[PDB]
Amino acid sequence: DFLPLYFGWFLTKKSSETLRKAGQVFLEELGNHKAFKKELRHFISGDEKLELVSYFGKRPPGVLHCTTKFCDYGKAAGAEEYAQQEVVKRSYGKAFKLSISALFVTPKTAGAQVVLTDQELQLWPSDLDKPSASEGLPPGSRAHVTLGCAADVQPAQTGLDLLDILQQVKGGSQGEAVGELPRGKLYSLGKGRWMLSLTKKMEVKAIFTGYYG
Ligand SMILES: Nc1ncnc2c1ncn2[C@@H]1O[C@H](COP(=O)(O)O)[C@@H](O)[C@H]1OP(=O)(O)O
Repeated sequence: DFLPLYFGWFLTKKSSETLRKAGQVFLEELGNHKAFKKELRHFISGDEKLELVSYFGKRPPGVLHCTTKFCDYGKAAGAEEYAQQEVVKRSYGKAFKLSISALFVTPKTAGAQVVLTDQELQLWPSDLDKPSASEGLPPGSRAHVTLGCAADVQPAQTGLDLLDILQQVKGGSQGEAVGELPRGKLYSLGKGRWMLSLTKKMEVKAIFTGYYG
């Protein structure tokens, strides 16, 4: 039995649509915000204003998801080990609620930050080789829903972008709200990194299962 392309929490139609809409609204608001317009030179090398919805042109089609373990049908290291865990097998097909704490944007990716519960964290892989960007941060910090990518950006970048943002927030808690959007306060972590910290945690319903391409 070969494995999925990856395991993860696949948002329901309703949840996906709601989160997708919130993301689109955020990109729109952020692109119209003066704090962002002034900092456009740290975001692109090209010279007006930038519609971020077109900037993040590569978007997931259909239902949004929060990936746990990328398996590539068993070719990814640790894939077999992850899939054979009892909690994975037991949780397969089960419904969960994911807590979205923030939306974020970088020159590469737009996404939503997922804060996993302890129960859900048991489904988070503990692999042998880690990205060093996760050092000193709690397990599962990388948890995210990808909303969009710049044209030449590759997958798994959104997870990396998020960790880079979070290891800015831990060291400095960096920003007083440069703006106050209606869903929360807006942070500018420099270098084209933006974060909307939601006053209000968004809850999305999802199913833990495997995607097979
Ligand atoms: N090396 C990888 N490591 C972790 N996740 C990956 C990797 N490659 C692809 N993915 C993740 O699997 C999902 C589908 O990827 P793909 O479209 O290439 O098949 C995406 O959520 C992507 O994460 P991400 O959302 O951060 O890009």
